[PDB]
Amino acid sequence: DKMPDWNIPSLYESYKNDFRIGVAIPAKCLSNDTDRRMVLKHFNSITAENEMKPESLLAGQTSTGLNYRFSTADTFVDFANTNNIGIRGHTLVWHSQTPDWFFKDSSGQRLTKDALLARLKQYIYDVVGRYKGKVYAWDVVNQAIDENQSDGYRRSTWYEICGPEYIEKAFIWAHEADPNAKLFYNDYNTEISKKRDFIYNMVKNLKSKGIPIHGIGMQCHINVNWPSVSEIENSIKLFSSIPGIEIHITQLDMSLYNYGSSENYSTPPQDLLQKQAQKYKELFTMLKKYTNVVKCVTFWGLKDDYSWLRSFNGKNDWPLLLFEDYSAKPAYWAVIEAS
Ligand SMILES: O[C@@H]1[C@@H](O)[C@H](O[C@@H]2CO[C@@H](O[C@@H]3CO[C@@H](O[C@@H]4CO[C@@H](O[C@@H]5CO[C@@H](O[C@@H]6CO[C@@H](O[C@@H]7CO[C@@H](O)[C@H](O)[C@H]7O)[C@H](O)[C@H]6O)[C@H](O)[C@H]5O)[C@H](O)[C@H]4O)[C@H](O)[C@H]3O)[C@H](O)[C@H]2O)OC[C@H]1O
Ligand SMILES: O=S(=O)(O)CCN1CCN(CCS(=O)(=O)O)CC1
Repeated sequence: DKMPDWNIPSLYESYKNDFRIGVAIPAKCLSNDTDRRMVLKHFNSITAENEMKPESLLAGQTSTGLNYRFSTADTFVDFANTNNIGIRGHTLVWHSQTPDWFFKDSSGQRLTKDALLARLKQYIYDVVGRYKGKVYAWDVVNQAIDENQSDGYRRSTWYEICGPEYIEKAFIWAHEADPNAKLFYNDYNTEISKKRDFIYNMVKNLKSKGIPIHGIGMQCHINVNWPSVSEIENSIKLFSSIPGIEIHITQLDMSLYNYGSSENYSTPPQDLLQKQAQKYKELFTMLKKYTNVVKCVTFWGLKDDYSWLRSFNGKNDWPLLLFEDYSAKPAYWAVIEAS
């Protein structure tokens, strides 16, 4: 049965002078009394796990433009605002979780570059405009870099139609729609050096020519074995060298498995839970040295059975700070210790 402990130290309170501590949650958590109380106990930022992505906000199109469905997303923003916490908007532009009809006209034909850029402006103006003043940070563009490409750009439909200018224009238009939102470029695998370098140069070049980008989001979807905390620190050191860029750790989780491993556990091995705890302690000890630039650290889920990694890899995993029964893990105590 459920074993939440309402009296153990609050995560965000323990880091209140360092950075916000956030959590990604799906809509079901907003209507579950235990989930809601746990979110508000420990976190001073939330991200909608899926409900603010393009496929969630888009309802359809006609020959005059886009139709939207905002009711569920409104609940997330209202929940954050009424409870005096931040909400990170995730995410305006992404090759995933956007319907393919978004790249087509009302007769099924692929949009031209000019027509797609006009649609991008409409989408950003409508979505960012609706939530103007209420969303402190947006992931404006998610995962636009692919280090396997010689020029570093992911060959998504966005890129195939627009070339790389869709990225800078997304930031320009989001900043017009809400000039006080902090605008982030968000990505994973920042500890692959070639990818780090593409991300660094892209953001630095945008910034140096006056594009309104304010931050880099390091997703930090990691595991107990890789990458090292030192390599995460190397990413922070390089990205923080760009003037006017802050850093959010946006989607932190730590699988118990090596990547591509066929290990599959029914219950979490204690040795791996301890390795996880040690690494989370090391990670937060390092992040605390960089509070001049790291302003928010969000975990990609509330508790282990809610983790996207279970569906992603088709097996049980224990990547977060709370067990399935809401009780604290070794990792939780390690994060408190590091504070
Ligand atoms: O049915 C749907 C349902 O699908 C949907 O589900 C939601 C989907 O969105 C979820 O939210 C998103 C999750 O995170 C971001 O997107 C993903 C980020 O992760 C990408 O995958 C990453 C791939 O790289 C892995 O790292 C590897 C580690 O190993 C490295 O190699 C080392 C090298 O050194 C050696 O020594 C080591 O042995 C060796 O292992 C590799 O180089 C490196 O690649 C990462 O671990 C892994 O994370 C993934 O492709 C992205 O998609 C998004 O931003 C975020 O939105 C959401 O949570 C789900 O709920 O929900 C609705 C249903 O209707
Ligand atoms: O000790 S370690 O070697 O691990 C990292 C030391 N390093 C020195 C510079 N600061 C920022 C100074 S400031 O932004 O507050 O002025 C971040 C961390």
